[PDB]
Amino acid sequence: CVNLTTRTQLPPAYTNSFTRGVYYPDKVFRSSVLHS
Amino acid sequence: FQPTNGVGYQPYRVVVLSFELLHAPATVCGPKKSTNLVKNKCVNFNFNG
Repeated sequence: CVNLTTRTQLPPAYTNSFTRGVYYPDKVFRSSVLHS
Repeated sequence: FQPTNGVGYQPYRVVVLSFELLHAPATVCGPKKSTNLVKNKCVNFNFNG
């Protein structure tokens, strides 16, 4: 291993997720339904 | 443990088999033999459990 030290230290930035991050919760096929 | 201990202190090995029945692809299976697929008929089916 080599430790790289030439890095500028600034605070984290933040943004808006909008509607991303939705995934298929399971492995079963269903259609024309609303599942909670 | 020593060999002559009472049944209270005798070793009982265990192998709990935790069978997972969640819905997903199934790989471990029973030794049952498969038959030909029959369509458009009233049948008793068994598809991967």
